[PDB]
Amino acid sequence: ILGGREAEAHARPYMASVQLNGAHLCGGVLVAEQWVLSAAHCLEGKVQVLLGAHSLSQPEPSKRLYDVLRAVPHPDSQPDTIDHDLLLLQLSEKATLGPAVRPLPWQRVDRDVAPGTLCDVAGWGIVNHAGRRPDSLQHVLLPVLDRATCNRRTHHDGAITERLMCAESNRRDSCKGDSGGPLVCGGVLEGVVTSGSRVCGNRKKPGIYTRVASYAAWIDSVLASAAA
Ligand SMILES: NCc1cccc(-c2cccc(C(=O)N[C@H]3CCCc4ccccc43)c2)c1
Repeated sequence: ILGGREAEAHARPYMASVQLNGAHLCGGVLVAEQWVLSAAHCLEGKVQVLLGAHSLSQPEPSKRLYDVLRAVPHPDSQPDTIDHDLLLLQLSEKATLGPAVRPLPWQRVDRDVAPGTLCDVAGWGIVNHAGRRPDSLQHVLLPVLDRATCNRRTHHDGAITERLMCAESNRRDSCKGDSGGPLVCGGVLEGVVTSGSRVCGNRKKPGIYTRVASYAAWIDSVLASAAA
């Protein structure tokens, strides 16, 4: 997260660190007891999910590391597009829920968030252009950018479909290692960070977030199959 501030420890109990070979790779969102939503591109080694965390390194009573039983990318995702960039991770077991570990309700009403609304995006991604990595979770409030603006040639040139939303990227933004994490509006998950342009913090290249409401059937069906 660029231009943000330290999160309150454990105040966003859905926040997950998706880890590869023991190192923070991408954010994720706990969406049910045994499932974390993240971004497919992140998994383009040993994948694990750290729940209950604030600091990546320091001892905390709620911190618990989970192995991943199955990684389920969206079936229409592809390495060369930004579309359908969602990933469902099934934990080795049901997470131990508590004040610090709780799923986040996600939006099922398929309607755009009003442009200009500030939504909250959190992560352990880089915090400056030098690539410095934070030990503790950061977050930032970003304004939703209207799709008609975001699709202009100078910005994302038509790539913002109805299943995507944009937020302003003027200095404040999501960045490397934030993909997969949440864009939360009014307390409900609206977006999942995707990497868009690799450029962060440049107003000319807004942040892109996958709209969860567009993917309700997929999430419901993956979870229902596993529950059979
Ligand atoms: N849209 C934003 C965003 C959101 C999620 C993931 C990323 C993302 C994912 C993978 C790598 C990179 C990357 O290395 N960016 C570098 C180089 C370009 C210019 C630039 C400017 C500022 C800071 C970093 C960088 C970024 C970017």
